[PDB]
Amino acid sequence: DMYIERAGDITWEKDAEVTGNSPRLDVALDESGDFSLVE
Amino acid sequence: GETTDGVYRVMTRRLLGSTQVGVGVMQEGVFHTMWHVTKGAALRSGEGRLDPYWGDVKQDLVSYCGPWKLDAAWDGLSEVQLLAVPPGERAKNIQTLPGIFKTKDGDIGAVALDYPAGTSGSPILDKCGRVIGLYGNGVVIKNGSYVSAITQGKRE
Ligand SMILES: Nc1ccc2c(Cl)cccc2n1
Repeated sequence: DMYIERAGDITWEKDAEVTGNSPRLDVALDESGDFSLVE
Repeated sequence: GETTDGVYRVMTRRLLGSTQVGVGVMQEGVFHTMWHVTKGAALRSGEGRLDPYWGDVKQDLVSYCGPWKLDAAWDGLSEVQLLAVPPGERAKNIQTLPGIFKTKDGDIGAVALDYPAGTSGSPILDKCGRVIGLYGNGVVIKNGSYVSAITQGKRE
């Protein structure tokens, strides 16, 4: 039996750690909801 | 139990110790997570029970106590914050500019940030702190790194 515990408010935090790139990707989505790289 | 808005951890005791299987958002008395986290199972909050109300394996989305409430969208321009909630670790904002999933049915925002699968369900925010979707369903790229969709539901 799974259960939930609160972990924080939902807020924009000015001067948070700014990382990660912005890739453009060709993908397909199956009936099962799993994504896949179309190449 | 606790109905306060904000982000929650999703835990099981069915394995060794207490294990965090994913994350979710309480808003307007509705709890929003990803389907692969709960598998449409009921949840506990204090002595309270949360029963599934809506879900779709293909969207990989599921709401508890009411219909999906989160109707904010990436503008396709501005940066966003992943309010990440990792297992064992404190909530932490990570700011990024999303890439794109190109599909036959349309283009979807994507966030390239790599975190344990237990982080599935963590929300993604616009500059006004509105939830524009959920992290935890996407794809592994050439490098072996993970890239997640910005997964958003439809409100009524
Ligand atoms: N390497 C991986 C594999 C699966 C993942 C899921 Cl399901 C969610 C978030 C990150 C992930 N990273």
